[PDB]
Amino acid sequence: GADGVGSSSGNWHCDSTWLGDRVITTSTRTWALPTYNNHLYKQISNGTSGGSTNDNTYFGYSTPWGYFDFNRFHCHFSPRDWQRLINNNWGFRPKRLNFKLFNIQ
Amino acid sequence: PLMGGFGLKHPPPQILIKNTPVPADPPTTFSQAKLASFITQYSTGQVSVEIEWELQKENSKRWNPEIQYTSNYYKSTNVDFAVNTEGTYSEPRPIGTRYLTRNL
Repeated sequence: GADGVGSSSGNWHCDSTWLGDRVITTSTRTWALPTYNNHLYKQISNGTSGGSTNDNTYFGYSTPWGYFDFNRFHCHFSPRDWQRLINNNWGFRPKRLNFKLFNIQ
Repeated sequence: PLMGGFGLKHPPPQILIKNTPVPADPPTTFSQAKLASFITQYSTGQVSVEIEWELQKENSKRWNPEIQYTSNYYKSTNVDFAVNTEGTYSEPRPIGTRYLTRNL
């Protein structure tokens, strides 16, 4: 490894590049992961015996885990880079993605 | 140049063109004067020109959107920059070259 707390595992890349047809857009943020459910899976439900009606009844579990959601555009496109996309092009689709955690403390 | 556009120390060379004058019937008896009777004439043809431009590509980190030249979204009696009922091509307004922004 030869890494240790002495170093920074990763660098900050918020850069986006327009190359031919490809456009490669990366981001980075800062996240704070709170402890959830004192580490207990829990059954959660909402009954129709309460004020809830039959449409709002659900059943399931709430886990201590948590998940990264980048699924929205405005994550990955600065309002300028989204202007170069909608003004100059007919269509766009993704090819590959890449994902990194670093500098975890 | 004050009007704008690229000043050139050797501009594109201008082109001059003329019909070759074709004289009408000269007299039977020679005379000194030049021929003053010409055959009315005019010519037509197709002229083509390309100008190969170099574009300076734009790389800018400005966050918020730029300003852009955009056509009117509201309905109009006839399309701008395009012919009207009479067949008359009409450019409605002048179009500047400056929109994108840069740091002084």
